[PDB]
Amino acid sequence: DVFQNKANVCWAKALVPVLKTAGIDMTTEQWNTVDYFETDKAHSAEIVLNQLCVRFFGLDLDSGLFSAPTVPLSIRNNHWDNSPSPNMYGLNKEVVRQLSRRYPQLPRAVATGRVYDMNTGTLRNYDPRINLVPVNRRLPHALVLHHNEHPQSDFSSFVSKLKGRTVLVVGEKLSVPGKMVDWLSDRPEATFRARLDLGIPGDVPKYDIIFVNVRTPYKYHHYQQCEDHAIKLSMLTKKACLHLNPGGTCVSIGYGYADRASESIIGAIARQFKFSRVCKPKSSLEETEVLFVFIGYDRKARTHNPYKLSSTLTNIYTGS
Repeated sequence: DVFQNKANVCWAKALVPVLKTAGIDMTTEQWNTVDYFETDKAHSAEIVLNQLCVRFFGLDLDSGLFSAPTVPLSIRNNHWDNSPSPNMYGLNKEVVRQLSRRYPQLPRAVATGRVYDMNTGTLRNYDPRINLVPVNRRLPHALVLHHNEHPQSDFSSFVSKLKGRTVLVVGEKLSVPGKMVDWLSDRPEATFRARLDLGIPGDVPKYDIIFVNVRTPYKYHHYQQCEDHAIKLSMLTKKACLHLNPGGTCVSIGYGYADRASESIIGAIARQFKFSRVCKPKSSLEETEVLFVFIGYDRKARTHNPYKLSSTLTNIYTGS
C-alpha cells in the first residue's frame, strides 16, 4: 500500500488515474519527494500535477500535455476525488504528437512513465533533480544565482513599523512591539489553534495587519521552493484577505512566482489592494526569500500589472 500511514493525501490518491494516462506509477519513495506527501498535509492535486509534469516531462501544464479531459480532479467536502466535474485532466496525445518533432523520445516517455531529460533527450527513472524548470515557461522574473542555509529571518522590526493597531501573525510566533497581536498556528499556546494546511479558520476575526510568517524549505531549486510555497499563498495569504478590516494590510513570506500557480495567486491577491510591492529587508537572509506587501484592502474593481512586482523581484534577485 503506497499510501500507508497517511491521513491527508486524498490529492495524491486522486492523481493516480491522471498520472496513469502518461504511464506513471509512483512508488512510496517517489511520492516522498513531494513535501506534503512526506509530511502528510492537505494539498492541491492541480499544483502537484503541475509539479510532477515538470519533473517527469520538463514541461508545465501550460504546454497542454495533460489537457485531455480524461479524468476529473474534483473537491467534495474539502477532499480531492475523481467524481464527475468539468475539471478534467489526462495525457493529450495530439499535444504529444506536436511536441515530438522537438522532443523525439517524449512519446516513449509518456507511454512508459519515464522521465524525459530535457538536457539530453533521453529517458530516465524518476528523480526530482533532472528537470528543475519547465522549458515552455517564460519565467516572469530572474531566479537567484545561489542559495545558502541561513537562520530564520526575524521580521519583528518590519511588522512593528507597519501602520495598524491589530495584528494577526500566522505560522511561527512573532513578537510585535507596540501592537496588539493574535497568533494563528498549530501549537497549543496559539490564540487560534488549527492545522494551517486547512487554511485560515472562518471563525478567525478581522485585523488591521495579517502577517503570514510561514516558510517553505529549499531542496532542489528556486522554482521548486516557489511551487512548494504556492499552496500556502492560496490557503493562508489569499484567505487572509477575508479577515482584513477595510484598508488593512497583508504581508506574506514568499519566493516570487517562478511557477504558474504562484503567479496566478499573487495576481488575484494584488487586485484586492490599493498598493502592492515586494520588499527584502536587511533581516531577510535566505537568498530566495522576499516579503509580498499588500496595503489598503478593498473590493474596488481594478487591474494589476504583474510587470511591476516582476521588475522588483528581478531587481532583488540580481542585486539590481
